Amino acid sequence: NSGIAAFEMEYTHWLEEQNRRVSEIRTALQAHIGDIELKMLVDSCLNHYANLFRMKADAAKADVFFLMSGMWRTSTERFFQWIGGFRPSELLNVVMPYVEPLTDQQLLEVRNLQQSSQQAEEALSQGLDKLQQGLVESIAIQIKVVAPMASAMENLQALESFVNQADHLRQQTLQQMSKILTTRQAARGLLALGEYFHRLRALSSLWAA
Amino acid sequence: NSGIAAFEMEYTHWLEEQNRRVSEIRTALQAHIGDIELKMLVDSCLNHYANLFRMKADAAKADVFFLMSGMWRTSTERFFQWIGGFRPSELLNVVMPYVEPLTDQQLLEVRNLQQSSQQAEEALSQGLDKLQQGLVESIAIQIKAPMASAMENLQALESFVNQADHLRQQTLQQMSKILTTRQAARGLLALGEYFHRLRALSSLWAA
Amino acid sequence: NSGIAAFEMEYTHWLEEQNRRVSEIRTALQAHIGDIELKMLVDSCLNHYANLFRMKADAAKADVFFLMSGMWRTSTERFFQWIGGFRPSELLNVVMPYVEPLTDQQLLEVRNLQQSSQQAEEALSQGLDKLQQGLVESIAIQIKAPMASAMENLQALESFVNQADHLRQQTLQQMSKILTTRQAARGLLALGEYFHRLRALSSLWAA
Amino acid sequence: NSGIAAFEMEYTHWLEEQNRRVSEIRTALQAHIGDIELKMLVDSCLNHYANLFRMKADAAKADVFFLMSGMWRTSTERFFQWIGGFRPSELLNVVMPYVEPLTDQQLLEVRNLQQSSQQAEEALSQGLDKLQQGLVESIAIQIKVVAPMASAMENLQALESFVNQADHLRQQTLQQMSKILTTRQAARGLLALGEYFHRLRALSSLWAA
Amino acid sequence: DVSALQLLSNSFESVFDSPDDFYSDAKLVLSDGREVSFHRCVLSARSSFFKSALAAAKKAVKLELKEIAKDYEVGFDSVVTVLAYVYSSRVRPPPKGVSECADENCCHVACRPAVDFMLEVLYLAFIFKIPELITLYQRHLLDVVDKVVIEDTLVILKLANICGKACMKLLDRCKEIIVKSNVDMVSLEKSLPEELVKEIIDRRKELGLEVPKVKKHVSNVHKALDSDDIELVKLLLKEDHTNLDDACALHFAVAYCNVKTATDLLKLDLADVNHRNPRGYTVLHVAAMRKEPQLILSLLEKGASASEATLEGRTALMIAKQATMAVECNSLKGRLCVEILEQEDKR
Amino acid sequence: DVSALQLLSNSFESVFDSPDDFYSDAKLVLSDGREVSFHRCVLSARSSFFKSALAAAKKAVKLELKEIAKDYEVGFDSVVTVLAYVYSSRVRPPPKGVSECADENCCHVACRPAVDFMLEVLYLAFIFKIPELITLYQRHLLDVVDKVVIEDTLVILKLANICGKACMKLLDRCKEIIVKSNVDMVSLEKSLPEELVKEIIDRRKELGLEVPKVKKHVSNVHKALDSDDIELVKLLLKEDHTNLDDACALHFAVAYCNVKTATDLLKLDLADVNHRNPRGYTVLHVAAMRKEPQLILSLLEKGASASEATLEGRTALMIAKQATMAVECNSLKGRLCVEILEQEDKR
Ligand SMILES: CCCCCCCCCCCCCCCC(=O)O
Ligand SMILES: CCCCCCCCCCCCCCCC(=O)O
Ligand SMILES: CCCCCCCCCCCCCCCC(=O)O
Ligand SMILES: CCCCCCCCCCCCCCCC(=O)O
Ligand SMILES: [Zn+2]
Ligand SMILES: [Zn+2]
Repeated sequence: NSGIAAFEMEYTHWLEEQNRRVSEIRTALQAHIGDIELKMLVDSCLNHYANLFRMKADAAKADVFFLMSGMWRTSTERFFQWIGGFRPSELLNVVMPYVEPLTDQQLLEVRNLQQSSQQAEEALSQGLDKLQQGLVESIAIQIKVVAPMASAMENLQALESFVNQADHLRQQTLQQMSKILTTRQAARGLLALGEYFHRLRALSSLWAA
Repeated sequence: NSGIAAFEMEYTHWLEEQNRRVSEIRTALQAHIGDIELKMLVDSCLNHYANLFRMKADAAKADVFFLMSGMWRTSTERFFQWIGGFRPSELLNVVMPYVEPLTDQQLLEVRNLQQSSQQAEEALSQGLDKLQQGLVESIAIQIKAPMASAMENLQALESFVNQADHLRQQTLQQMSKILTTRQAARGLLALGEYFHRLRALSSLWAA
Repeated sequence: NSGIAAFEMEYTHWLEEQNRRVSEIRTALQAHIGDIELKMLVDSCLNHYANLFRMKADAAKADVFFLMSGMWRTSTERFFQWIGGFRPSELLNVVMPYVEPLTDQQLLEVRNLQQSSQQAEEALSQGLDKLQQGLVESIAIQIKAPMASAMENLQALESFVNQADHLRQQTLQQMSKILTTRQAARGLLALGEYFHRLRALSSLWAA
Repeated sequence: NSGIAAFEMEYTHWLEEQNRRVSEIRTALQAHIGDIELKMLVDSCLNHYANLFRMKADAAKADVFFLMSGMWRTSTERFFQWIGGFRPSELLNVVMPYVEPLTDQQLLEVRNLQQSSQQAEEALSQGLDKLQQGLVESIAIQIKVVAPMASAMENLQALESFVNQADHLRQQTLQQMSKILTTRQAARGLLALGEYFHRLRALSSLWAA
Repeated sequence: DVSALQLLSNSFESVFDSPDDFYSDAKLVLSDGREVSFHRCVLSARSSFFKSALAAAKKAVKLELKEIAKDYEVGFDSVVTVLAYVYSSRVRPPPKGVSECADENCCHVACRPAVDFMLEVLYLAFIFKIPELITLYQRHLLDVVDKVVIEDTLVILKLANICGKACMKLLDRCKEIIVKSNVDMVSLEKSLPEELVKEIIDRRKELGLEVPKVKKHVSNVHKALDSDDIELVKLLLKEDHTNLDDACALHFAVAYCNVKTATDLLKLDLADVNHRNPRGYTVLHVAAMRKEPQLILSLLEKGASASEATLEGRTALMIAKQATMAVECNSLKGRLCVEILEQEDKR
Repeated sequence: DVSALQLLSNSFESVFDSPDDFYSDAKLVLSDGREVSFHRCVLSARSSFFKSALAAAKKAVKLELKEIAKDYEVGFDSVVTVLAYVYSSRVRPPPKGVSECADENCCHVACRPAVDFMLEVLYLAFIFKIPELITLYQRHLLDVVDKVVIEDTLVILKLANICGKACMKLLDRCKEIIVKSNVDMVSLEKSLPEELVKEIIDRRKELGLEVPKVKKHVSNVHKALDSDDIELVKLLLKEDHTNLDDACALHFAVAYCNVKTATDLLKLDLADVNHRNPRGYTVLHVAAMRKEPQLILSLLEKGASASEATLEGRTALMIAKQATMAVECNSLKGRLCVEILEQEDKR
C-alpha cells in the first residue's frame, strides 16, 4: 500500500531526527548551557512527538491493524506494545530516578498523574477487550449466513477511535509532564527517555546477532 | 531477511495447493467415489498440513517473533490466532455441523479430544502469558547476563512454538485416525471452505 | 697544444709573404729604379722581419722546447741553428760579397758589427751551455724546490731566447740605419735568394 | 710521412709494453719468485729493447735528423739525449746502487765495462764533431756555387752509420751487463732503470703543467 | 671503581643535555606542546614501560605522554627531572619558581607548588616503573605531608590511589590524615572516587568517630546546585525545609559548581556572605582557593570581609599567595586573582 | 649514590649483551669478518674518536676496524673487552685459551698469548681514545714485560712506538730492556723502524755499550738473503771471504727470510746446523719460534738435535708450546707445528 510505504519512510526520518535531537540535548546538558536556549530544544522535542502522533493517526486511518501490530517498531519494543505504543505509567516510573530531586509539590503532582494514567489505562484496556469480543461475535455470524458492510465500517471506525484515544492520552501525559517540571528537569527526563529508547534499539539489534 | 520472504512465498503456494486439494476432495465426496481414492486424497491433504508445519518451524528458527505476531496471515484470521496459529477447538466448533452425522462412539471420541485440546490450549496459553510477563520484566530491568538471557529465552520461545505445532499435528493425527474416510473428507471440505470464505471476506476490506 | 699548430700555420704564411717580398725586391732591382721605389720595399721587408720577431716571441711564450728544437726548420737550416735560430755572423759572411762595393766607412762599421756580434754570440752560446749543463745536473739529482726550479729554469730559457731574438733585431735595425738605400737592397736580395735556394736544396734532399 | 706516424704509434705501444713489463717485474720481485721463471722475463725485456733499437734503425732509414732531434720524446729526457739516446755511463751509475751487493769479480767487470763505455762515448762524440764540421763545410761550398746528389747520399750514409753504430753500442752494453750479472742482479737493475724512466716521464709531465 | 662509574654518568648526562649531538632517535611530547628528545636504548634499558611501548610503536619515534600516562597531567620540569634521572642516575633540581609559591613568608616546603611538583614526579616514576625514584619521592612526600593543608592532602591521597599498590605508605598516611580531620562529606564525595569515599567512611565509623548523616533536603539542594538548577533550589527553599546557612550553598557553589551558577546564586541575596562552615572557611576564602577572579570580584562588590582568618590563622591573601606559583609573579588566572586581592586589601 | 650508578652500569652491560634487543644502530666489523653490534650514542659519548668517525660516516652504519686501525691486527676477544668497558665501565676477562699458552708448566703471566692480548687491548684503547684503559693496560704491560723473552719485548716496543706518546713509560722501559740485552744489529734493523733502530744505536753508543761494526761480507750475505738469492751466495762462499757459520746465515734464513730460500740454503749443506749464534739459539730453536712446519720437518729429517737448551735452559718443546695460543691446541699452522714436532719426537 502507498500509505504504509509512506508511513515506514516517514518513521525512518522520525527516528533519524529523534537521534539528532537527543545528540543535541546531551550536548547542551553537558556544556552547562542556560535555560532559555534549552527551552527551544525541549519544545521542539515535544513538537516532534506531536508530529509522531499526528502521522500515527494518519497511518491509523489507512490501516489500523498494521499500527496495532507493531511491525514498524523493533522486536524488543513490541514487548511493551499497547494500542500502538508504550505504557505511559511505566515510562514515567522508568524516568523518575533521573529527574530526581523532586519537590513535595512535584512529588504529589507526579503521583496524581500516575494514578490518573493507571485508571485511564484500565478503562482503555477494557474498551479494547469489549471491541474484540464484539468483533469475534459479529464476524462469526457473517459465515453462518450467506448490513455486513455497514457493521464492518463501524468496526473499522471503532479501532481508529481507540488508537486516537491512546494518542490523546499520550499527548496529555507529555503536556502534564512538560508543565510539572522545570526546563532543566524536563530536559533531564527527556534525556533519560531518549537513552532508554536508544538502549532498547541496541538490545533489539543484539538479540538478532 | 530472505528467510521470511521465502516463508511468505512458500505459504502463498501452500494456500494455492491447499485450494486444489480441497477442490479434489470436494469432487470426490460429491461423486461418492470409493474409499481408496478418497483415502489417497486425505493422505495428500494431511501431508500438505505436515509440510505447512515443517516450513513454519523453519521460519520459526529464522525469527520466532515474526511468526508469533501472526501478521503473515490475513487481518480477519488474526482475530483467531492463538500462539502462532488457529485454535483447534474453534475449528472443531466450526466443522461440528458439517461432519455430521456422527455415531455415538464418534461423538464420545470428539468430545474427549475436545476436552483434551481445550486443556492443552489453556495450559500453553497460561505458559505464554508467564513467558511474556517475565520477558517484559527482564527487559525492563536490563535497560534500566543479557546475552545469556537472550539465548535462553530465544530457546524457550523456539520450544514453545515447536510444542504448539506438536499439538496441531497431534490433534490432526488423532482426528484423522478417529474418523472414517468419508466423514473426514466432508470435514476437510468444510474446513477448506471456511478458510476460503474467510480469505474472500478479507479481500473486500482491502478492495 | 694548439699553440704549436697555430705557430706552424703562421710561420707557413710568413714564408709565403717572404716569398712575395723577395719577388718584389728582385723585380724592382732589375727595373733600374731610383730611391722612392726602393725605400718602401725595404721599409716593408723590415716591417715583415719585425713581425717575424713578434711572432717568434709569441711562439716562445707558448712553448720553448719546440722552438729550441729547430724541428720547424729544414735539415739544411737545422745545420745552422743556434738558440732558436740562425747564427748572424755566418749569414753576414754569406751576403758580404753581394752588398759590395762598400765604402771605407761602411767597411769599418760592418767589421765593428761583426766583432760585437761575434762576442755576443760567443757569450750567449757559453751561457746557454752552462745553463743546459746545470739543468742536466739538477734533473739528474732530482730524479736520483723541484717545481720552483722547474719554473725558474723555464723562465731562464725563455729569457735567453728573448735576448737572442732581441740581439737579432738590434743587429737588423742598426744595419738598416747604417746603410743607404742603394746598399740594403742588394743584401736583402742576396739573403732572399740564399734562403730560397737553401729551402730548395733541403726539399730535394728530403726524399 | 706515414713512416713517422707509424713510428709515433709504435713508440706509444712500446711505452705501454714497458709499463706492462715493469709492473710484471714488480709483482715478480714482490712474490719473491725463483730465478728460473724470472730469467725469461728478464730476457723478454732485453729482447724488447733490442726491438726498440731495430725499429729505431728502421726509422733512421727514413729521417735520421728526426730521430736525432729527439722531438718524438718528451722534454725532460732531452736534457740527457746524446746521438739518438741516453748516455750509458750515467745510466750505469744510476743503476749501480740497486744491483748491489756485487762480488769482487762483478765489480771489476762492471768498472771495466764502464771505462770501455766511456772511451767509446768520447770516440763517438769526436767522430760526430768531425762529421758535423764536414757537413758545415760541404753545405757552405754547395750553396756558394751557383756531385750534389752523390754528396747528399754520402752524408746521409754517414749519419745512418753514426746512428746505427750508436744503437749497436747500446745493445752491446745491455748484453754485456746481462752477462756480468746474475739473473737476480740483472732483474734488480732493470727494475731500477724502468722506474727511473717512469719517474722521469712523470716529472716531464709536472714541468708541462 | 667509582671513578669510571661517575665518568659513565657524566657522559650520559652530557648526552641528555645535547641529544642532537649524540644521535637522539626518539621524542617524548608533553600535554602542553613541548617535547623532550631521548634515545631509545637508554630508556629501553632503564625502564620496562618504555621498552614495551617502544617495541609496540616499532611494529623518528614520537610518544604521546597524554596517552601512556593518562591519569594525571604532568608538567615539563617533572618530565625533565625523571628523564635526567633515567640517563645519569642524578636527581636534577627544579628551576626556581616552579616549586615555590608567591608568599615570601612561606618556606616553600609544604606550599601547593612544591606538592604539585612532587606529585608529578612521583606519578611519572610510577608510570615509567622506576622503583628507586618512586621510593625516594614517596619518602619526600611522606616527610612533607604533615605540614600541608588538608585540601592539598586530598589531592595527595587521590594521586596515591592513582599509583596503585606501589605507594602503600603514602596512601595509608593520607587516608589517616583525611580521617583524623573534619572534612565535609560533600568534599570527600566530590574529591575522591567512590571506592575511597566508602573506605574512608567505613574506617571513620569503625573508629567510632562522628559520622553525621546528610540532611535529605540539604542533599537535594546540593544535587540541585550540581545540576545547574537555580530554580530548583528556589522552589525547594520556598518550602522552607532548608536554609542557605545550614546548607553552606555558597561554599558549595564557589568550591565545586560553575562560575555562572555561583554568580546567579549571588544575584539573589538571601544568604550571609560572611557565614562560616564546619572547617572555618568563609566564602571569600573558598574564592581564593579556587583562584577564580569573577567570584572574588563579585564577592568584594557584595561586602566580603578580607581581614578574617581561618582556624590556623591564615587570611585570604595568604591563600591566594600559597595557591599560585612564583612563575606567574616574577594562564594569567592566578596572577590576576592575587593582584585583585592585593589591590582590595590595600584599599 | 653508588647503587644508582651500579644499576646504570648493569643496565648498559645488559644492553651490550643483547644489542638487537635494545635497538642497535651501528656495527663494528673486524679484520676476519666477524661483526660486533654497538649503539652510536654510547660510543659517541665515551669515545671522541668514535664521535668524529660516526659524524663523518653519517655524511645502517658499519665501521671497518681494519681501516680505522690499520696499524695492528686485533683479535675478537680484545675488541669485545674494549667495547664492554666502553658500555659498562668494567673489564671483562677473555675466554681461557686466548691469554694462555700450550705449556702446562707456564703460569701464563708472561707467555706470548697473554702479551699479545694485552697489546691488542692497549692499541684499541689508544685508537678509541680512552685514557683510563690506556693507563690500566700500560700498567699491566709494565708489570709484566720484565719476565718476557726479548723476542717478544721487541714486539712490545714496536707497539709502544706505534701507540704514540700515550705510552711514554712503556716505550722507555722497552727501549731500556732492548738496549740492555745483546740483540744483534740485523734483528733490530729487520724488526724495528728506522728511527727506533737509530735511537737504540745512539743510546747503545752513548751508554758505553759496545756496537760492533757489521762485517762487510756478513752484510753482503745478509742482503743476498734479503733479495731471495741462491746463486750469489755460492760465489760469496766460493771467494773464501765469508762463512755461513760466521755469519749465522742459517739462523737468518730461518728467522727472517722466506721458506724456499732457507730450505735451499740448508740443502746446500755448507754450514753446521747445530751452530749457536751470539744470542745462543740453534736453527731448530729458531724454526720452533717461527712456527713454520716445513722448516721443522726438513731440519728433523736431516739431523736436527732437539735436546739442546738455550741460555735460560728452555728447550725447543717449551718454545713450541709457549708460542701457540691454547685454543689452537685444545689458522691451524700452530697446531700443525706442535703436532708434527710431537709426532716426530715419538719416532
Ligand atoms: C519530560 C518527560 C520526561 C519523560 C516522561 C516519560 C513518560 C511519558 C510517556 C509518554 C512517552 C511517549 C513516547 C511514545 C511514542 C509512541 O508511543 O509512539
Ligand atoms: C482429517 C481431519 C478433518 C477434520 C479437520 C478439522 C480441523 C482441524 C484444525 C487443526 C488444523 C488447523 C489448520 C490450519 C493451521 C494453521 O493455520 O496454522
Ligand atoms: C738592413 C739589413 C741588411 C742585411 C741583413 C741580413 C741579415 C739580417 C739578420 C737578422 C735576421 C736573421 C734571419 C734569420 C731569421 C730566423 O732565424 O728565424
Ligand atoms: C741488465 C741491464 C740492467 C740495467 C742496465 C742499465 C744501463 C744501460 C744503459 C743503456 C739503456 C738503454 C735504454 C735506452 C733506450 C733508448 O735510448 O732509446
Ligand atoms: Zn611557598
Ligand atoms: Zn703460558
